[PDB]
Amino acid sequence: PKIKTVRGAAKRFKKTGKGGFKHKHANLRHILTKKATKRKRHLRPKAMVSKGDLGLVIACLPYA
Amino acid sequence: MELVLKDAQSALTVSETTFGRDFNEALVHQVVVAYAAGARQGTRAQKTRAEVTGSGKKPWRQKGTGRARSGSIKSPIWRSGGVTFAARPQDHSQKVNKKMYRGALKSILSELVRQDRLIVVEKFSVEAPKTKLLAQKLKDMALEDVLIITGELDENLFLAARNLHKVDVRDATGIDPVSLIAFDKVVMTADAVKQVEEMLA
Amino acid sequence: ARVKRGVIARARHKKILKQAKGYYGARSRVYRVAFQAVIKAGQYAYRDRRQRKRQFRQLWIARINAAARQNGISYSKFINGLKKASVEIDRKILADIAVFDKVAFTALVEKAKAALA
Amino acid sequence: MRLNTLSPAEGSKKAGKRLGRGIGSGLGKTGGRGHKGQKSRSGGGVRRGFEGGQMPLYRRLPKFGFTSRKAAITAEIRLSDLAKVEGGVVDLNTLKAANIIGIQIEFAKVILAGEVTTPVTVRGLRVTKGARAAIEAAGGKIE
RNA sequence: UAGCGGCGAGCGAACGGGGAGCAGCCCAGAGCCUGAAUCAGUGUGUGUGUUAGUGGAAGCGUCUGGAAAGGCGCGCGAUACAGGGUGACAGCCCCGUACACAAAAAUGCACAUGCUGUGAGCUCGAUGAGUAGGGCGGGACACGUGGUAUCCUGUCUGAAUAUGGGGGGACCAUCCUCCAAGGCUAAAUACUCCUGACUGACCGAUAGUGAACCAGUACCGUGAGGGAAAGGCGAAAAGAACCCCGGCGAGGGGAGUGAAAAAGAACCUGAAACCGUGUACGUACAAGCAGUGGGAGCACGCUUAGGCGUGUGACUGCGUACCUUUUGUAUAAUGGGUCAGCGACUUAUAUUCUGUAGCAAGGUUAACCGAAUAGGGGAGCCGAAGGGAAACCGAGUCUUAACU
RNA sequence: GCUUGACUGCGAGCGUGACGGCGCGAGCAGGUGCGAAAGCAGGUCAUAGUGAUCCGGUGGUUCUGAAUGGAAGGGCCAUC
Ligand SMILES: [Mg+2]
Ligand SMILES: [Mg+2]
Ligand SMILES: [Mg+2]
Ligand SMILES: [Mg+2]
Ligand SMILES: [Mg+2]
Ligand SMILES: [Mg+2]
Ligand SMILES: [Mg+2]
Ligand SMILES: [Mg+2]
Ligand SMILES: [Mg+2]
Ligand SMILES: [Mg+2]
Ligand SMILES: [Mg+2]
Ligand SMILES: [Mg+2]
Ligand SMILES: [Mg+2]
Ligand SMILES: [Mg+2]
Ligand SMILES: [Mg+2]
Ligand SMILES: [Mg+2]
Ligand SMILES: [Mg+2]
Ligand SMILES: [Mg+2]
Ligand SMILES: [Mg+2]
Ligand SMILES: [Mg+2]
Ligand SMILES: [Mg+2]
Ligand SMILES: [Mg+2]
Ligand SMILES: [Mg+2]
Ligand SMILES: [Mg+2]
Repeated sequence: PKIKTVRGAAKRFKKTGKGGFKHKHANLRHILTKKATKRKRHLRPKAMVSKGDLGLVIACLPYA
Repeated sequence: MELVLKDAQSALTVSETTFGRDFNEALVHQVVVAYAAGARQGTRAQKTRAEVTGSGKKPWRQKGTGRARSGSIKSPIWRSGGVTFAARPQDHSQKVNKKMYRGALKSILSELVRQDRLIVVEKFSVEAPKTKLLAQKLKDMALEDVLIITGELDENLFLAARNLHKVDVRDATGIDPVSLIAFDKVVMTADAVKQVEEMLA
Repeated sequence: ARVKRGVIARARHKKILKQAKGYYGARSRVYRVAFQAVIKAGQYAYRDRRQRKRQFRQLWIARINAAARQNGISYSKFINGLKKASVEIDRKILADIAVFDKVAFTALVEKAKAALA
Repeated sequence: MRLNTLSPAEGSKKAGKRLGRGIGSGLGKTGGRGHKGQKSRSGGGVRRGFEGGQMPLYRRLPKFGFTSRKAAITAEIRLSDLAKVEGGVVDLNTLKAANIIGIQIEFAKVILAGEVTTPVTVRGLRVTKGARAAIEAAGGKIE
């Protein structure tokens, strides 16, 4: 049968032009008063998935 | 390209793309193999450990007897009942790209011309549906194993050739790769040549 | 396409049993035992192609020692003398001469003694 | 050229691994699975994304965004496609007739990809600044 | 894919598009009308099919052999060289096959007619209430109560009624679209206990059905139930008259049959484990994975020896099986009494990479149609553009009031 | 003594982690405090003082809004 997509992964990763995946940074949901503005500012933009983790992401998203 | 007619001693202008191209062995091989695969009737089956007739009773208790542990009388290790990976009916057909199929035919036809196996005639017919009549005609033309391709399938010719094992009569739309290679000689009528050109283009 | 294994299996077993002829009891009769014996035998033979060379040199040396002492010199000194006299005859040949041509062996000893002097 | 003379091209047909068929093969006994463990068992192995019990990457990271639904019915047209409409007037209907976009497409935009060398009249389609220059340079009109 | 989801494991549409097949009607009623189609049954007459059948071509000589269909040499038939049998492999020996024909009687189907139940058409009406909807509790919808439309109803309620009502995914307005609470309806679709024909890169007696054989039997169980083993003389029984030993035995030796009886019914071929008889060599003062390296003597062949060949092997160096599992096994750790047969990385569908082949900014069709591996079919799918959560912009775009 | 730089958007380049992450940072734009001025200030001598994701809550922002106009719900930013 057709491979099924891990739906949770599909809501967290988006494929880019050259084949990488972008994702949102963690640690920016709650408990924010104690965090410094510099730290929070650097977490706001989207980031790329590291080389070590690409294999896992690709397995979860066969139709990306 | 000019194909000399055997009976008329007159040339017939044909396309160089169809009758003069080089022989691609790898392409022809793939198409020939696919044709044989498409003839297979994959009708067979064996019984797995689930389909063998018998009960699901454990033959003896797990521990206590000095015997190897058993669970089913239908185990593939045991005599009578098993077949670990039992076969099921399957389809062996392969996909041949339309362009690859046509390209193979062009290679085959071109090679036949180089090997002087393609005989082109104006017309090929018998007066009556009599096998004896056809046999004599072929003997006059020094032919035995021959694939005769005609523009229009003549009923008399078809009937006269049924009992000749080494002779096959076909129409232009019926050519297939294996047949062109299998038969020693291929006889084509002028009309058939034209239809083949348009088909292959 | 079911494949029966009988013909091929028989041929393989007979091949091993043919090499086990002469062996004792089950070692020349039963395949399981014969296979182990045939493997072992080959392992010894590989080792012994090397050991054969060691044993024969040892034999030649012992014979040269005896023959030299009959002429009044030890093997160690005899070899040294031949080296100093630039004689390149090997031990296989020396042992052969010591047994078959005792006169020629005496001449070799004298040459060795002269070089040592 | 005979049925007992045809050969495949070199490299086209590789053999195939057959496990558990002796020492000489190189895949005998364990058959490439190593010794013991979950991964050596028949039907054994962990599911996709499993990293032990550590919270997996696809659950450690936050979800973001939403699906538009308007994007599904929007398409982009290259300058190369303009010459395939057969008629000289590029509309939503004509593009669909030429099998360039799709029956459900409702909005289309022409972008600077490829080149247009024929006067065309684009009607009812958004055009990028770059594409506009190219079309007008070729002698076309964007209505 | 959109969604659903301890947003975990998982579950998973629709709109729209391409095909196969297509067919619409009746009551809730009264006049004008009448049997108008049609359907059901029952006749009859046709056509065709089923259930027995009939005819059906053409060869001899010679060699080998127990036997010719084989070899060799000449002939002949073929709309028949599908298949089977015959003393070895037969187009022409036999049964068939292609092809051409046949039904007293029963029956299927298609028609044409006869009869019977039937009853069109037209005008004017009418338009399915404990129902729709609601509250409570459940269930079904891809949709787990969620912001949840829609469907069903156990319980309690309860409208409007063409000037009316339902739906368009909370809900309201507008617009569009349809008419519930009565009922019929062929085709395309699913399946095979059973009948006939044909086919197989399906099996060939531990395989294939459990069962090639008097098998759901023998046997086991109170019962439900469980459930075997077991095929082959020869072309033809020509299956061994008669004689001899023996208990008017068993068994055997002759004779005879046969191509063959060492094909004799415990019957094709007849492997291995295992058990014997005969011959050559070794062996009764010598200590252990039984071999391996050296090696005398003896026997038998060869050769005019010729340190050749084959068998045996006194004496001597070296030498603690195999598998598995382990840091590590002669291990007194596991497994195997032996032989023969069987016994474990497969198959389907998706997805990615490599090789190879075709075509190339393009590549390729699926279902389906079809004179069927051809050709048709481009519905789709992947690629040629990306950035952004998105609107959107686009060789750029996002971020920011704006970017060095 | 005077004050709010315990600023907002960014960030060359480094350090340290398997990863999720964490840390140091000149300089640039806007606005600010102190000082006559050069200048200094994006918390505290430095190194502990902490909790992913999901599911919700509150404020802002038409970015989205299942016939259409709204709305509900969702997204984005701040925060619990
Ligand atoms: Mg937030
Ligand atoms: Mg039970
Ligand atoms: Mg079986
Ligand atoms: Mg096709
Ligand atoms: Mg290895
Ligand atoms: Mg193991
Ligand atoms: Mg381990
Ligand atoms: Mg492992
Ligand atoms: Mg299309
Ligand atoms: Mg006949
Ligand atoms: Mg109604
Ligand atoms: Mg309703
Ligand atoms: Mg209700
Ligand atoms: Mg709506
Ligand atoms: Mg059986
Ligand atoms: Mg047998
Ligand atoms: Mg008797
Ligand atoms: Mg026998
Ligand atoms: Mg002893
Ligand atoms: Mg241990
Ligand atoms: Mg050891
Ligand atoms: Mg042991
Ligand atoms: Mg012991
Ligand atoms: Mg044991």
